[PDB]
Amino acid sequence: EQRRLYDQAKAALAKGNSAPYMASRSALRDYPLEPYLAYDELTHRLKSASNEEVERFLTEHGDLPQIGWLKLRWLRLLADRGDWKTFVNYYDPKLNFTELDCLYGQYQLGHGQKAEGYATSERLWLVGKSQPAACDTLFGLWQGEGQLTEEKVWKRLKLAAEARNYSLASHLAQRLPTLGNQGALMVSVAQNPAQLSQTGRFSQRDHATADVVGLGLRRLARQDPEKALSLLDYYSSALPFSSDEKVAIAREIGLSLAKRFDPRALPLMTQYDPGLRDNTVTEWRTRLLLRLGRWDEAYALTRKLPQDLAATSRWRYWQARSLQLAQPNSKEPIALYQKLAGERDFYGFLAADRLSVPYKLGNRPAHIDPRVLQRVRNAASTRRAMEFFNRGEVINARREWYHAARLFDRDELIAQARLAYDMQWYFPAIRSISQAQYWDDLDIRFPMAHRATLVREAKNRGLHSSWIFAITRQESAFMSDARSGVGATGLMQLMPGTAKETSRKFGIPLASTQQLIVPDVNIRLGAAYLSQVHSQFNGNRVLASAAYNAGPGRVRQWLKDTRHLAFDVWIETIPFDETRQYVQNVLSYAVIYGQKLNAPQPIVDWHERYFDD
Repeated sequence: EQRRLYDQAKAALAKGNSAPYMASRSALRDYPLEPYLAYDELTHRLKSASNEEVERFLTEHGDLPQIGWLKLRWLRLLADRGDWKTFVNYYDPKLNFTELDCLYGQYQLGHGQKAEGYATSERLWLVGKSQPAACDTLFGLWQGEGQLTEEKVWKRLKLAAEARNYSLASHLAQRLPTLGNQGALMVSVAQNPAQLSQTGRFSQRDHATADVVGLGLRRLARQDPEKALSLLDYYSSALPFSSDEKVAIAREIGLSLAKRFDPRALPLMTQYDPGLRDNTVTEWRTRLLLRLGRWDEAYALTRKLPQDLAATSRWRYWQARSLQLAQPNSKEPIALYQKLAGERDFYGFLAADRLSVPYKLGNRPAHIDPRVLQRVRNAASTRRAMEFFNRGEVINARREWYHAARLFDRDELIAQARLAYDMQWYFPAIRSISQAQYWDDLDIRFPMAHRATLVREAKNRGLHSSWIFAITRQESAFMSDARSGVGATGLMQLMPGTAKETSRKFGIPLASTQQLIVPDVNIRLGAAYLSQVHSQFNGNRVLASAAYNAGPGRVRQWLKDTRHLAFDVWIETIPFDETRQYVQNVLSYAVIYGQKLNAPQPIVDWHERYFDD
């Protein structure tokens, strides 16, 4: 039976008419999408629904992706009625609705859990953004019981200033009994911290003034770490900074100096994190030593790393490589690299390249227990996602797929990856197999859709065709209708102004921005634009890949005053975490695509291994 009661009842339900749905509830208790109509109908009359019916729906349909919205709305009703016993039976902190957390704090305050309710209030209060209305009620109760001290107003003011929510911060500032002056000063300094140059004005030796100054120096460090360091050197002896804020200031200044390759970062970072507690500071301390060519010290630092950093392929690679640079004639780096060859990521490729041994390129589909595959194809979320897919409701299908994945175990995730791959759903498949950390399936991890156009346009534009597959794999994971939050569209994630300029530059026809989700139009414009970035950086894929992600200007900035800089040092010392991983991904993917294209691609080409300013 091709039951079509569902689209009828959907039409009537949307909107107004619930009669067909109720008439079909038995005739559709097996159709997988039926809980969606039930969900809409219950939500519409939720203010009238019995506890019994709602509880029953949440009992039997707790797997719907949207069930949290139903709980939010119902729990809100339950609280508004004083149905506190039912509220706490169903309140879930893991829903991550601040509104429910605040209602729960109210429950604690009125039901003999004052100590816990105070702790809930303070945790929700110590937040730099405006909170929902129910939190205002909680804070009111908390303030009414004498807990909202000026110091707690001050703390939140600081958080609001840090988050650049100045309307909140200024409202908190107007609520300070004795500190209203310093509070206004905090807001002014947060908006323009360069005023800390007026050292004569920030001289009063109290903790409030030290808080104002510390916030300003942390802010100032983002864009002018050199000025921030000079001012720290003045203020350190003039203001009673706590030991904690001094470490925070120093670490933020040190990190920002190190990302500009300023060796003044090293003494500061060494003094304020001698025990290597801050992994970000440890890595940038090591990166900076590498940028400065201080191999001995970089090597000695890799020997002292905490376990979680020492275990990564990154610092296993740099331990071997800094040793080899510190001692070019030592045999000891060989064994170090050999531990790493065998790893299937960027640093494993680098280790193999340093040993001049072939790469590890095994394409091994996981063997799946037929019972686990059946389990996964039998799950209600999967069936719902299947039916959504066949009907074309692609966003609903994906949401089912992704929500279901949040509870699957490793074997199930692998089975889901196979099912999505066989539907030509490359990104869902890539997403699942990546969650499962099963890297040996190179068919799923590296789709070949639109191969003929990819190879042709690469050839037309003079590009290694593995590179364009790699860029596509990173940008969209081969979902040709992908669209980013800022408007980047299609296989190669083109901005519409970028696409129109490329179109005019090459004489490639582009009817509208909308055509950018047509794969061949995307690839033609994307290949052309990619070739422009490529020749702008002298055909160097490392630089051009970085520029694709961060822009040409940022890349030229990252090249200032370099000379014979090795490619692996340059990549490692890219200031943006995102761009560093982007580049390492694209280069690694191009190696894989080189094998699949029978056009071998080393991790970097001869002409890419060094480059200057």
